Amino acid sequence: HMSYTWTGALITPCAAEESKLPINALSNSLLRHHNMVYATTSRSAGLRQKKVTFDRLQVLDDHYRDVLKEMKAKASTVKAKLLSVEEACKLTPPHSAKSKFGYGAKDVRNLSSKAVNHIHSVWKDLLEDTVTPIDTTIMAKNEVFCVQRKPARLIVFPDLGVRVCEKMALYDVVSTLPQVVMGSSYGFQYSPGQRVEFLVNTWKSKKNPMGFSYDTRCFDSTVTENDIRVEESIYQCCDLAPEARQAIKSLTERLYIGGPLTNSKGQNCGYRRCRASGVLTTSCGNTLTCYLKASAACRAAKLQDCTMLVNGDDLVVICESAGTQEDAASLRVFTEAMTRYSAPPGDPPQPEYDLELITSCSSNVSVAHDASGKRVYYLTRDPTTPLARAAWETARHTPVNSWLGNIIMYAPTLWARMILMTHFFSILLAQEQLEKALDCQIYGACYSIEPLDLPQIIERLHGLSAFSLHSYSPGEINRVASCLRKLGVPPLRVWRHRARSVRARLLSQGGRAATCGKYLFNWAVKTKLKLTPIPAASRLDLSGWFVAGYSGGDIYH
Ligand SMILES: COc1c(/C=C/c2ccc(NS(C)(=O)=O)cc2)cc(-c2ccn[nH]c2=O)cc1C(C)(C)C
Repeated sequence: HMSYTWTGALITPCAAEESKLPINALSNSLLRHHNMVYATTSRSAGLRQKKVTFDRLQVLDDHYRDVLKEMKAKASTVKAKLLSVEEACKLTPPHSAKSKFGYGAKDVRNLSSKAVNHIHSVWKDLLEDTVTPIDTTIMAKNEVFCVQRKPARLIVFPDLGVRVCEKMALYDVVSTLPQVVMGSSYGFQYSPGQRVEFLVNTWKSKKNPMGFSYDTRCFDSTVTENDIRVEESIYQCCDLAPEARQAIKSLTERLYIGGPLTNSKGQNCGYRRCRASGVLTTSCGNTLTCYLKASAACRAAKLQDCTMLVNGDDLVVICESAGTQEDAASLRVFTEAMTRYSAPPGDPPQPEYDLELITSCSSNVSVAHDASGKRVYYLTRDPTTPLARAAWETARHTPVNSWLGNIIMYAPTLWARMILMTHFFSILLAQEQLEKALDCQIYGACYSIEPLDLPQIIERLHGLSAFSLHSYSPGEINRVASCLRKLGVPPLRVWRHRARSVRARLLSQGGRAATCGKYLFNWAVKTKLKLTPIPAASRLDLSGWFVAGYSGGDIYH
């Protein structure tokens, strides 16, 4: 029951890859320890192949089937619709990988006759054949990190015509089913502010709270044929059109269960028998499976009043403590049950008794004060990876601007406000690119955002307090300051000095640029302005934001 079989053919790149941090005239103003930053390339794909390849054994008990029966009962209340070809076409990212059949993502988006005719033939083939394995491309992802080197992660995706078909059959399912099945435990329905609120309320709801995060080692490869057929049985509980039931059965049998792996040069690399990382159902499938195995493992471990918070393969559990030593034994039983379900741990879970010490989705809860001095909980993270990625993005244009996603999602943080905002607004001002729409990702979905709209977006997600937070925790300040020395980033005092200049430069431009100066950099001046709601913020169409997760799902809004 191997996750993969391999032929020995290499996982090949599509273009020239860089691993060393590119340097330009702006690099040193952000980060001096250049050797600390690197990008993963296809060159390390061979090491990843070794890591993701293993036998999976599954032992399914009554706790597993009990939880699954409960999930199916909630899934049976979902009604889902088929998207038209045109609706699914418009969800395609403009720079999505081109089809092998003579058309690209722009042809799909423009509803070109050639693209639409091929998509209709792919749809007809899904309905008429529910057996033939569908071809997939295997590629090494190019992602940036700080040292202490990770081998490249792999992406496995079917052809563009198939991806549009996945959307038609399952977009509405993967968008609506997880919240119905898991209720408040589904993490992707929350903005960062709502996530904090859920975590704090859950922690407060326990007499003696204990919490842990569970890290499954190589989650996609732990996903078995059983798991994928179980996911399909959940999707089939929905009230669906008969053509959608047939397409979902066909996509499960031909694509989701497994299939051949083809490199960028057209060679057969091998065969997958686990979760594909680049399909529409990756996020929803991972969330349902992680929640199912974890809920059953919570029952097997006799964990008391377990509240789960699940986002794909990321899991946080908050429960009632039975004292430190019993909690430690309980987590070892939880881990044993997860292992039997084919979800073994990477790092062993650690019980926590301070909400701020739990790391989930690479983040933790922290506290600052608003302008009235009131304590305000917000989400932050170690800024090492956002800063290494910001350094790369300082010298190279990339398809996804992590700096923009990080300013949006981490706007209340000390590090996103003082460093990311200051640095990228300085660069954009100098290039007169404040109005240029840039691509970023939020919960795996692609968005095209104009940096000039950042004050309005931040206000809608985090509220006006994101522009007034101060008196950050000693722990948070020290982690940020430690990260800056480690990477050779100028200290916060330099950033405050630079921000006064950036703020003045933005105010000089007037209009939307002045609003950026006013709201984003009010922290930098001694004579603070009283910030009031932005009228443009109410007009923002933030629908489609914080509904579901779409990592690897080829979704654009
Ligand atoms: C839910 O946690 C997040 C997440 C979580 C993302 C996430 C988590 C798990 C997975 N797993 S999978 C492959 O199986 O779908 C996939 C994506 C992402 C961001 C984020 C940061 C910057 N730019 N874009 C973003 O989406 C911020 C937060 C916080 C702030 C709410 C903690």
